[PDB]
Amino acid sequence: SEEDERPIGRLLVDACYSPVERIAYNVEAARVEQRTDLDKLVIEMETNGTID
DNA sequence: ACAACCTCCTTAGTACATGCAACCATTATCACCGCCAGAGGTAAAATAGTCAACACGCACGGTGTTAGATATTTATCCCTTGCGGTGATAGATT
Repeated sequence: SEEDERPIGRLLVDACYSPVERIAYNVEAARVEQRTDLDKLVIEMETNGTID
């Protein structure tokens, strides 16, 4: 699919299909107000709009 | 009249900062032994008592029966799963 007829002016790019700009990571205690020997994952993701 | 100066004299004033680990010995040296103190000993009687006797009298614990609880069994019920149909989201615009 890289050996098709591409005119002198048809520019070419990779599979750009997703606009996310950060994904982070932390770990601290859960909210679960009584079941409290247990942790939570945190990931602080960030984009450009298009999806929160 | 003293002044400091030439030389090697000796004296002696100091030697940066933070922290952790380890355990606490060596001496010899007559203390004599005489006296007597209150002061050690203990017999006999105060400050008072033991524990064995024969009584007294009670608590506790183990054997027995009873009680009822619990953990099992059974079976019911609901809350949940996963997929699906199609939801008004996300957010761009009005």
